[PDB]
Amino acid sequence: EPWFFKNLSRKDAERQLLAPGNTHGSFLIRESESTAGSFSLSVRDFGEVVKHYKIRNLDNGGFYISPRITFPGLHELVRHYTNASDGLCTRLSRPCQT
Ligand SMILES: [Cl-]
Repeated sequence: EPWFFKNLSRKDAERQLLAPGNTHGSFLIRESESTAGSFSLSVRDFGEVVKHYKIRNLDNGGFYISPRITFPGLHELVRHYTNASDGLCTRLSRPCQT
């Protein structure tokens, strides 16, 4: 998945998203370096800032950022927030470019 980044800290994710070639809505998902199975979504917004969202785990293996809408997988979460912001700072646009 072009949006999933391996072995990144929060500050690494921030630097990657603030790099030239990214813009409003540029995003990635990473795993916590400290907590196995805990994922987060990082999104570039506009000074120019990166917002982080905790992806919460359902016992059945699904995911949510807001309890209003849950997803059976990260692909479905990304597709949903690519369609509309639905409570995030902005609509997801392009996966983080390296
Ligand atoms: Cl959050």
